This record gives sequence, C-alpha cells and structure tokens, in this order.
Amino acid sequence: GEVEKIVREAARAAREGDKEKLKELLAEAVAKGYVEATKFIAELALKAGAITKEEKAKYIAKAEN
Amino acid sequence: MGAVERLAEKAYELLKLVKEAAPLEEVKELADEIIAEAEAALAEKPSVELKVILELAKELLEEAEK
Repeated sequence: GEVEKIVREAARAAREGDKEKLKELLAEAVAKGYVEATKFIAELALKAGAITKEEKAKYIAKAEN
Repeated sequence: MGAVERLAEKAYELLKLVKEAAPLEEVKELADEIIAEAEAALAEKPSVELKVILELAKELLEEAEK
C-alpha cells in the first residue's frame, strides 16, 4: 500500500522535474526503511540532479539501517 | 548498481523520450526493455517496488500509444 504510493508519487515527481518532492519522497522511503524504494527514488533524484552520488550512498545506508 | 537503480536510470530516459515527443517506436522499445527487465528482476528478488515499476512502465507505454 504505502510503498506503492511512494514509488508512484516519485515517478510523477520525476516526470514533472520536481526535485524538492523527489527529495521529500526519498526522505520518507529512507525513514520507513524501504530499501528498494529508496534505491529507486535515489536514482531518479540523482538523474534529476537533485542529489549527489555520495548523498545517494548515505540515503541507501540509512534505509538499510 | 542493483536492479531497481538500473531500472530507474532507464525510466528516466523513457520519461525524456515521452516529454520530447520521440517516435512511439522508440518509446515502446525502451518501455518493453524495462518491462522485460523488471519481470526478470521480480522473479529473482520479489518486491512490491518491482511490481510497481513494471506497472509504471506498462502504463506509460499504454498512454503513449493512445
């Protein structure tokens, strides 16, 4: 339920180019421990130029934690 | 990179093709690549996320064909 909602909202944010919403959704996936969603959203955020590769690695680590 | 990152990277390129009004055959080529890759990844490491990525790609292609 909520994983699906987060992933679909991130896809919409990526299509719209909304970097802040991408980062907000990324932060949600990270805090909730959704590793797959974090990795997917972090990569969209990286391709959008919203985060760096080092930030991506830190977000993924926090989600796994 | 793992499986979902590879899919996200391709999905970003797919969104670019849609936004730039690339030919439908190019949209379909990349969407179908994503769909097949997500299906294979789902069998290896099932997750709701992979199912949703697959559905997102199928939905984008369906809308692009209309």
